[PDB]
Amino acid sequence: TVVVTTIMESPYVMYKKNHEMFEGNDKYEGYCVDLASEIAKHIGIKYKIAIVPDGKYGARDADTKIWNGMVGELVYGKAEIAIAPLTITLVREEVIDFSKPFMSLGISIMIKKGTPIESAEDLAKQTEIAYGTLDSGSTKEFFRRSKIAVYEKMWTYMRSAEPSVFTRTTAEGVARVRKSKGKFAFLLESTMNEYTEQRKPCDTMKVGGNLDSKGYGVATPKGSSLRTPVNLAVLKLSEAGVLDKLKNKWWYDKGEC
Amino acid sequence: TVVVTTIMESPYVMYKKNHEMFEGNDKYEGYCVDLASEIAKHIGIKYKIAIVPDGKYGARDADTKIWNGMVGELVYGKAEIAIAPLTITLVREEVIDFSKPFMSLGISIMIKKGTPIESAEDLAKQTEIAYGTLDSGSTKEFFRRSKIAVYEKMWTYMRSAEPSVFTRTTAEGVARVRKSKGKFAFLLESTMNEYTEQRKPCDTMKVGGNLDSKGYGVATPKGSSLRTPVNLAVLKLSEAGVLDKLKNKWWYDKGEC
Ligand SMILES: N[C@@H](CCC(=O)O)C(=O)O
Ligand SMILES: N[C@@H](CCC(=O)O)C(=O)O
Repeated sequence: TVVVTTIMESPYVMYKKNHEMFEGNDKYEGYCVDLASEIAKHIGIKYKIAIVPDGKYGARDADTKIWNGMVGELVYGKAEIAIAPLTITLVREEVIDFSKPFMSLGISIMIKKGTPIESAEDLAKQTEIAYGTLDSGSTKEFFRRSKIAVYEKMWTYMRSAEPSVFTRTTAEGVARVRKSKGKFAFLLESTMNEYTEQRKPCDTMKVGGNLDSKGYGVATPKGSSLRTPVNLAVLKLSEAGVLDKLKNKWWYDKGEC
Repeated sequence: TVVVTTIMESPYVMYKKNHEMFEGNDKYEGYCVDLASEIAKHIGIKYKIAIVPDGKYGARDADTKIWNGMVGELVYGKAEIAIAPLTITLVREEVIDFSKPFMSLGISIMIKKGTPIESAEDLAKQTEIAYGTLDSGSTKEFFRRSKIAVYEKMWTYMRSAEPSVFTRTTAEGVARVRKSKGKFAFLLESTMNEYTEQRKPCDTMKVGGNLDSKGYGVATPKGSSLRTPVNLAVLKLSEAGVLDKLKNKWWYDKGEC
């Protein structure tokens, strides 16, 4: 039985209603739950969903050199596959493998409706509206590593902001936007942004274009015999239109706005 | 010296003005010429651009089973890398390797301006306006393999249309749209469509959403020592913003409409 690391992140992996009465995999639902079932069926594996203990995507500590999050679970042999909105990045590709993308996305801006912001440049040239991002993820790294003036300016502000503008979870970031009367904006992936825009109370909005262009991949540890089967499975699911059906199912068919 | 297979396709690879006075690689310009230069610089190779002799992207003949086009050049060892708008597909992944995507795209519809068509459904529901696609590529295979009702209907029409609606080159398809007074539409990748929309005589238009979501990758033959270096170089260029800069350079900075 293959251990699948994943993360509680709507609408990828969520608790069922009355999840406490279900056992194992049956506790959970969502895009990545369905994707896990689809891949497992295609490659012929039994699997067990294990929610990442630390609740993180995956970053490397500069001192200890230790990987945390889902990336860590793969690197240290605690999971055999990651099926999650895990961004394909250079630093991760050096330690784990990724399938070709199952979803395409870019970093984006979430505002409380009515906030006078439509671009990164708009955020960077002002201080009346605070902004932040998820901790320990690819978005934070994007800003830390950027050599583009506008993003450098945003990083310089965010890294020194007090109280901290980096959140433990996406939901925390969203909640912060919603309660801050337009005075906090959140930098997050277009996928999560567009999902939240269709959820009650319908008070948030994606503004401007995406900051970058990238993808999520299904990840495996180096040397895994699952690498090629997984890659081919993702491509088959893409070409068969199943990935499109799954996105429509979890984003738009269930839309509330 | 690494042999780089590529294809004459605007704005990826084009002849310089007065190409005839230049030698070797310096005869060419375009997005993929710049990409090859960037990749070679990162991985430390010398290279020679070789335009694919048959002028095809690459398909497997059902009878003889032989790969043609750029895919063929790699499979039979006539080239060491493909740097071109080559779509990452399942059937190709079975015979060659691809980097993670350097460009994201989907199939789209090109019309002559004023054509009463806004969607694939619009095309499938009528017979007055003919429509087709490129030979030996991923768009043709998309329609052949689709089980989506609308696309099945389009395939059934296109495969048996007289005169032929399939073209040998993208340029042929585009010329046919421009010359056919609204009575021909062309199915091609969003990237090519968007480029053409910004070129004189500014008489074409992309209509409707993309039919799928996929990527172009830099391709290498199985067992190539260049596989990993190429993959990391593409991700490095992505993360540094170079891919975005090159798209802007070749699509929009050079817009004519
Ligand atoms: N998908 C991101 C997490 C979300 C974010 O950083 O915006 C990652 O893999 O790290
Ligand atoms: N990029 C496609 C060719 C263009 C098309 O098929 O529309 C391929 O690699 O086959």
